[PDB]
Amino acid sequence: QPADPSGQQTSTNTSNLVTYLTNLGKYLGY
Amino acid sequence: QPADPSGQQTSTNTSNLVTYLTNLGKYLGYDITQSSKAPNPPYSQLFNSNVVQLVQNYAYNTFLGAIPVDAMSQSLMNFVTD
Amino acid sequence: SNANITSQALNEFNMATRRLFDPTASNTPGQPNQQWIKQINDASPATVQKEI
Repeated sequence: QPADPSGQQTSTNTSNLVTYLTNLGKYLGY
Repeated sequence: QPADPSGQQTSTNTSNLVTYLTNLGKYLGYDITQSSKAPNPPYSQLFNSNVVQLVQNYAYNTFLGAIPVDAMSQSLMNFVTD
Repeated sequence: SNANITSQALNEFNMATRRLFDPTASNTPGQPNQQWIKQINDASPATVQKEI
């Protein structure tokens, strides 16, 4: 069955969230 | 297939979340988009606690010793008794 | 074996002016134990808070 684009968009958004949180933690020094 | 409005609403919410996190990072003074510019490895402790600790200990010792004391007996030049 | 000679006034001087300029520090970028200002320029907020 074809995949709804919303799922892919949310997956990319959440991966970007993971990356951005790790960068924020690194910037704060942790 | 019938698109669920919940999926679209969650997609918009997550995009708003990523935008707001980027804006908060910018406001705090950092660029969050790229991990390369982030510190690697990160640092939280002091620059070098050993050298500063040595300096403070030596300063305490120098202050204790330099001050001239009445030197007539070992029990007469004491700074604190017991 | 590790005897180091220091005085009261010299220790006060090295305490007050070790964060302004350090002759023992490295003046060329890319080396450790750089000047304190340059280290602050790259330090994390927690590190500079502890330094404060």
